[PDB]
Amino acid sequence: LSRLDPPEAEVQIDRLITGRLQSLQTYVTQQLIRAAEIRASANLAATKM
Amino acid sequence: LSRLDPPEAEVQIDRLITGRLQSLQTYVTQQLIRAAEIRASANLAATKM
Amino acid sequence: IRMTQSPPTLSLSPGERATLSCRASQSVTNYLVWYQQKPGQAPRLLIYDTFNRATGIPARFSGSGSGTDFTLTISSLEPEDFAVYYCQQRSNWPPTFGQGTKVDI
Amino acid sequence: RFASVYAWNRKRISNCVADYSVLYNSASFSTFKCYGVSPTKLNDLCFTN
Amino acid sequence: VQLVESGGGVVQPGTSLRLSCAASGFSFSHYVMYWVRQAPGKGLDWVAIISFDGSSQYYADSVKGRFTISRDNSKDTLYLQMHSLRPEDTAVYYCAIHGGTYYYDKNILAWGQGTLVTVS
Repeated sequence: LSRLDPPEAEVQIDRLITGRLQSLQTYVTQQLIRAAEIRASANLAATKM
Repeated sequence: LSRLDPPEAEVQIDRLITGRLQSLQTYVTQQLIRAAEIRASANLAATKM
Repeated sequence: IRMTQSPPTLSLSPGERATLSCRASQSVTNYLVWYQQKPGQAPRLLIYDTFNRATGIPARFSGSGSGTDFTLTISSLEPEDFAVYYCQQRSNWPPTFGQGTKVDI
Repeated sequence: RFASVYAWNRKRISNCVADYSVLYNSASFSTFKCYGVSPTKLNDLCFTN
Repeated sequence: VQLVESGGGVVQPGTSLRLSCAASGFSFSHYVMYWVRQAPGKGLDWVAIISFDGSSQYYADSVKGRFTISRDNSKDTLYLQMHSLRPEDTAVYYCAIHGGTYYYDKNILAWGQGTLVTVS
């Protein structure tokens, strides 16, 4: 932003947006797969209790 | 790397890199989801034994 | 590198618009200047470098064109602006003036 | 006098206050092309060499 | 800017005449000057050029060898020095400015107002 003007700042900002979005999506998918494993464990612990 | 100069081959190599990364990461997600299902079957087999 | 002004004398009334063309023998860019010489006066310059006119020249005088073909346009001058016109280049040495175009009625 | 292009001269910059707007607005330059920076941000970004 | 020229009159075919061009206003050095003739009833055509000190003078046709243009910024004028003339270059003469030497020179152009020379 400091050493570029909007027309060419935009093309560089879009690659950062693309990379960071994909990072975040990978994090959220792997949290969803791991929470489902924790839920099976907690159901088994409820049944043992 | 044989019909393009280095400044023009970067743009064409990145298009392949992005696609191949996408495909590898799709493979790795579907394996996590298939392994979580094999895991429950083996947990049932261990209880039946 | 020789200039030329191919439209000859014209008979445009005080009104209407006039369009005057200047060529060049080879590539000259943003280096022309226009002169308007009355009968028996000093040739007063008009336009800096193909686009901006100098001080004391109104807005109805406009100068444009590029490549090797250049044009001076009078939108609606007045009831006097009839003289001879010259195009000169300052690319190299020296500045050739061309031929000249009169206007009558 | 400048130099010939086979042996181009060079000069580095040390502790300074370098103006850049006053160099640009002289309006006599055939080519003023800034590539990695915009010509309006110099007047504010420090450098290192 | 201002330009004042002097040295006109009537001569004979085979004399000389001091053609001088005085300049003020703008700085006379750092600036390329030249002359331009006009025979009465013709268009416009140039004579000779001088390049901000005498190191390089270019000339036109049929005036090479009768014309020695020189400038001198320590007295801020310009000369043609018409010498051993013809009875066919009776005309009007103007000193004008080509313009620019450095990058900071802000090119502006200006013309004189004429000097008339006649032959017998």
